[PDB]
Amino acid sequence: AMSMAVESTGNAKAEAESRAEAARIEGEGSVLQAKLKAQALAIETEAELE
Amino acid sequence: LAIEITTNSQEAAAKHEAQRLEQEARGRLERQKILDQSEAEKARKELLELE
Repeated sequence: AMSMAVESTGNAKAEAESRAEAARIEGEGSVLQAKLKAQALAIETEAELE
Repeated sequence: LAIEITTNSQEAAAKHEAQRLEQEARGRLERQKILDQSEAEKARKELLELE
C-alpha cells in the first residue's frame, strides 16, 4: 500500500511539477516580453507623437 | 468381503494422510510465496520511487 503510495506520489508529483516549472518559463517570458514591448511600443508611440 | 472392507479402510486412511500432507505442504508453500512476494515488492519500493 505504501508502495502504491510512492508510485502515485511520483506520478502526480512529476506531472504537476512539470506543468508548474514550465509555467515558470512562460512567466519569465511574460517578464522580459513586457520589458521589451514596453520600450518597443514606447518608440512607436513617441515616433507617432511628433 | 470383510477383509476387503478393511483394505478400503486402510487405503482411505492413507488417502486422508496424503491429502493432509498435500494441504499442509501447499499451505507452507503459499507461506513462502507470501514471503517472497512481500520481499520482492520491498525492493520494488526503491525501484518505483527512483523510477
